[PDB]
Amino acid sequence: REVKLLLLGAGESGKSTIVKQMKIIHEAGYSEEECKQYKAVVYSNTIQSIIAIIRAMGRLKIDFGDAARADDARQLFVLAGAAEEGFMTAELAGVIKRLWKDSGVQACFNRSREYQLNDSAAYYLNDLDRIAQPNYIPTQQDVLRTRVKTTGIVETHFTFKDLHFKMFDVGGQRSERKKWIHCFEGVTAIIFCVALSDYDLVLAEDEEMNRMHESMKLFDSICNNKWFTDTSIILFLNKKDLFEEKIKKSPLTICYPEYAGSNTYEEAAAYIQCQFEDLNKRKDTKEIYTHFTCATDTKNVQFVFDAVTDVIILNNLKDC
Ligand SMILES: Nc1nc2c(ncn2[C@@H]2O[C@H](COP(=O)(O)OP(=O)(O)OP(O)(O)=S)[C@@H](O)[C@H]2O)c(=O)[nH]1
Ligand SMILES: O=S([O-])[O-]
Ligand SMILES: [Mg+2]
Repeated sequence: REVKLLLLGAGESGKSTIVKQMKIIHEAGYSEEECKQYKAVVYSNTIQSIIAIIRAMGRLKIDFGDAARADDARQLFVLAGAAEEGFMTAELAGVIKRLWKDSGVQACFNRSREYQLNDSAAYYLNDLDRIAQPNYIPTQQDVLRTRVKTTGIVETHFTFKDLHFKMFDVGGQRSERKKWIHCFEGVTAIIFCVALSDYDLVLAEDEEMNRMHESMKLFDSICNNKWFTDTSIILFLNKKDLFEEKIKKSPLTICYPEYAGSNTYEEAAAYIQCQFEDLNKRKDTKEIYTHFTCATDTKNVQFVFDAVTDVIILNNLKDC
């Protein structure tokens, strides 16, 4: 019997990363050939991240910590074209490594809410020696950590607990929202993804809009749409790993000026959960199933998706 799951949520909330985890958990992972297809995506993501930080240093007027890095930044652009084609020379890796270690680059990196930077930037840039090896093959985590904006509708199938799942993934940026309705028929459950760590960020599409406010508006729209009255609504409050680190140092009042809790994970995570669950206009007749997730962590997603599946089996799959 069949289960249709629809992943919704704003840009970069983690939807496509959950799709990848289904392949890893239920279909034995990415093969060597599949992993090699992501090599140019890893190198592209790495190059674009250090270039984004270097672009921002001009905008924010941040100097390199060491003047010698000015020539490394020149060579970055001379050499960058290779990474884009799947090649990563020792020379290019050296240049990126010295840039990434510079104190002015780090000062800019630690101000990334002021610009747009991929969440996996530090992941890849801290792992340069490893990804620049001859005959590097991306790991499962390297594949999970890649970032490519979704611009169509993606359908993946897998079997789990004797059920045939069809999982649908669509893009969440504003340009792609018009396509969500093509996926609205026959949905067993929506998995609505929220990036917890987006509370102090602005939209890539619009620098005046707070990313978490955008996510709230989208959840209010979906959760309360009467077309989905008998579709289970699962809320993944995702990027809990990034949120744990950010809440130590970036005030939640950027997003919610009435927040009176401390700069700690449990209080702030519960507060955000309550802000989204409060958007439900029919609290006694519509249940939200909320999980806190780290979509790049296979063990977390495995146990959370096991729990989610058990609920769907109980609620949606009786045989009359
Ligand atoms: N550290 C960490 N990174 C995450 C988590 N979830 C997703 N990412 C990373 O964030 C980036 C965006 O995730 P992605 O899955 O692409 O978002 P999306 O919702 O599909 O985005 P879109 O297609 O609507 S633009 C990727 O680099 C992914 O690896 C998480 O929980 N923790
Ligand atoms: O999302 S708008 O283009 O209808
Ligand atoms: Mg996507």
